Amino acid sequence: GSSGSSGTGEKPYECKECGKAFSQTTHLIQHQRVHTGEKPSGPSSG
Ligand SMILES: [Zn+2]
Repeated sequence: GSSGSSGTGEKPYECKECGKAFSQTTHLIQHQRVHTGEKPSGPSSG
């Protein structure tokens, strides 16, 4: 009941920031780039 952690189908690689599954570990790491490279109004730090 509510166990999850089951890769019945979806790839074991999914972005935990937006929600995107990729069929390549390298793809997931690359996508993150979009998350770590934006101009957030009022850039204080980061
Ligand atoms: Zn993402």
